[PDB]
Amino acid sequence: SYRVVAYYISWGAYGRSYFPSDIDYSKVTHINYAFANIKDGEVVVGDPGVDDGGKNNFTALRKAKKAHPHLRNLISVGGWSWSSGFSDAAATPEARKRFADSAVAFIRKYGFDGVDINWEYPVEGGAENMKHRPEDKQNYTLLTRSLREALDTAGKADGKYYELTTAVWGNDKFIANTEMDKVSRDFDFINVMSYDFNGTWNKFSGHNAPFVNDPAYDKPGIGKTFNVVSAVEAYLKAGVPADKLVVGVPLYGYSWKGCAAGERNGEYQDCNGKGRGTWEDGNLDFTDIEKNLLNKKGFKRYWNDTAKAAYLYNAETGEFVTYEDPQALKIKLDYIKSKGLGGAMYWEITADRKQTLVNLIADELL
Ligand SMILES: CC(=O)N[C@@H]1[C@@H](O)[C@H](O[C@@H]2O[C@H](CO)[C@@H](O)[C@H](O)[C@H]2NC(C)=O)[C@@H](CO)O[C@H]1O
Repeated sequence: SYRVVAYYISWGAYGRSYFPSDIDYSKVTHINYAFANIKDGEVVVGDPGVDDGGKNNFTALRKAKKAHPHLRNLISVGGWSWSSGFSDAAATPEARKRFADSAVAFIRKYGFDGVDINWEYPVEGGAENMKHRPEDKQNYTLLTRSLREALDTAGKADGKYYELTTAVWGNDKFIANTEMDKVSRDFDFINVMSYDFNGTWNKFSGHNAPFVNDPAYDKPGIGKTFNVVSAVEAYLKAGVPADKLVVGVPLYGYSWKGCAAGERNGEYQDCNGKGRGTWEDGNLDFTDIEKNLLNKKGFKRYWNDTAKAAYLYNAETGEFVTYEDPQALKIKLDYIKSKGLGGAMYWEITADRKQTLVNLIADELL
């Protein structure tokens, strides 16, 4: 009934040493492979060393399909760092044909069941390398159309339905910059990234995915709609049908160091930059939190009963971790069911080796 949409990261097959063979396929409905890049207006292999060569993640995904006929694997075109190719691809029917045809070619060659458009983001926002024009607002609708048509035609040729999905911003600027009411008709479902609301881009600490607005959080330029319920509600009002709205969830945490304690054990306080991380500073796998920090080694867990968010604080180093606690994830899973939504999505599956969050979502939606 409900979808469970796991992002798998290609670079999992390096240091992390977590491959598609390590996935518990019984615990999901979709795998979105992060990522395919864009080169010359064409969807291309992101990493020949682990995608279609070397560790051969694509082979391993096809082996998984055979074992689990019900499974659907999708290729996620773009991501934070590889979105700069979208503006061009979208802006002419010629370039849109070129793109959509390349995307059909990609999924037939590597045995994928469809495409996830991860464009970050139309009109404005994204990485230092990212490209925009204002016509992205309409062009996003146009590109979606070409893809829908090419996937539908190629689907009919191959005796196969090819899904089309997208990942959309938690910031409602995304909605003012697209036609979600138009483009919602062409997507099988929509992956709402209802996380990255607060991070080390801020000098002060906050929650990565608070459930509702905390008015006690008033640090400069953070919107009262930077929460999970505001974003879902903004996407229902913008025209995303409930049953197509998939709720994003993070399996990583963010950390700062040197956060003043104030009267909130570190919450919404000025800090001294990035805290400890797993694979890089200030970004923690839930596995790392669970095993090494969760009420351990000077880190204590606090609960905000306005936001419905947990955080750790180390009073000694003034380190503050925002992470997805089971207590908050359960409130989000009840919300999904009560609002009639499309299911849960999460970034990303290698970050929870014990499957503590992964099992709670599977057990609640499947
Ligand atoms: C509320 C808001 O708009 N926050 C912005 C963040 O979304 C953004 O972080 C980026 O979020 C993306 C999902 O929307 C991720 O794909 C991406 O990895 C992430 N970027 C980083 C560096 O982690 C940040 C970027 O600075 O800006 C916020 O204002």
